[PDB]
Amino acid sequence: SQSFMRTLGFLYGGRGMRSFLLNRKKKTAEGFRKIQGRDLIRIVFFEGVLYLNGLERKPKKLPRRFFNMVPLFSQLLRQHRRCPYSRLLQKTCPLVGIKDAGQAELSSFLPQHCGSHRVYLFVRECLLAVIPQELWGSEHNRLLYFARVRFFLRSGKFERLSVAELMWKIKVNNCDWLKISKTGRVPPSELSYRTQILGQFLAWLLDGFVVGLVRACFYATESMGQKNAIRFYRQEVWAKLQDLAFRSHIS
Repeated sequence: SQSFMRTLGFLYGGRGMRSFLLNRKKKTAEGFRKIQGRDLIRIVFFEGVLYLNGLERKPKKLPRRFFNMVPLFSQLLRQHRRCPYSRLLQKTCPLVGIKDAGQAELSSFLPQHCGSHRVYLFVRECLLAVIPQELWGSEHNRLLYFARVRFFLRSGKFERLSVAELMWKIKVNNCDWLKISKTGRVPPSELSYRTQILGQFLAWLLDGFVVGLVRACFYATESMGQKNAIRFYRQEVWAKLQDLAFRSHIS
């Protein structure tokens, strides 16, 4: 009965990496399969997340522009599967006696939450370990984006995301992976289309990737503990708090 954690994780989060987007399987006619670079391109640029559930749109074959991105996104998925998420959580906002709890009280774990700056460091290390450098386009573009994530996580307004703010001063043409040609002048419609694709990716990267990690690895609550402040608990510590709260009140 381990199917529950995936389902409840998908709906409500706070159950760890198992229900994280990149760990999900694509549904075939007879069952399920691991996702490949081509599948990810579909999720990011074409059908969206529902591609995993069978949603199809034309073109079926990837255009040449997006076909050339396959190796890079395959690389991304490979780096994701090799990423030591537990280690990175343990070296940014580690657990304090959760598996060794023994007989600790509820108040012992209440102070054990992660500040938004710590949640940034974890998410920052994840971006460095998973996202291939050539996808950033430049060192300038990676640093601007990292600053955008920092502000986003600090603000605590996860629904007030702005693409215009995310893309501001990003150098679109630094990203070779958007292009089908380096020869000749770049017309407005091509630049506009390059901006459109990069928008999708950068926006996915915040909403899908970054927020995905936050949703899976943490649980935020609006207590506890005074009004008003948002506290992020590692989902393991949150699972401990729920358990001890509902054991004393349930004989």
